[PDB]
Amino acid sequence: EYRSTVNPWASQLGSLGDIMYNSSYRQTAVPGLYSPCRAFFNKEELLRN
Amino acid sequence: NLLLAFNLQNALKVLCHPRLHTPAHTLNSLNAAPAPRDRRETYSLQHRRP
Repeated sequence: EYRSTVNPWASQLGSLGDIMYNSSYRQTAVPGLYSPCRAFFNKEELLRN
Repeated sequence: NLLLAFNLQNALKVLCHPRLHTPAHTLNSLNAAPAPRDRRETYSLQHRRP
């Protein structure tokens, strides 16, 4: 409760930790390869539940 | 078991309130006291203009 975040380069509405791993910015991405963070920043993964 | 950090920054939610910088309730509770002190002082209270 005493600080906002520890990583202000990966926890904003749009940032580095978002643009590498948002499907909303992975439009030009390949549909094949797996990444570890794709379940950590996909909004449709965290909000369908 | 997370290690939270209570510095002074959280205590500003209390210490920066005007209720801690008023003497008014303190003063009238001293005025409603049944016993004031017997050993009074008079030396450097108020400045007399010469």
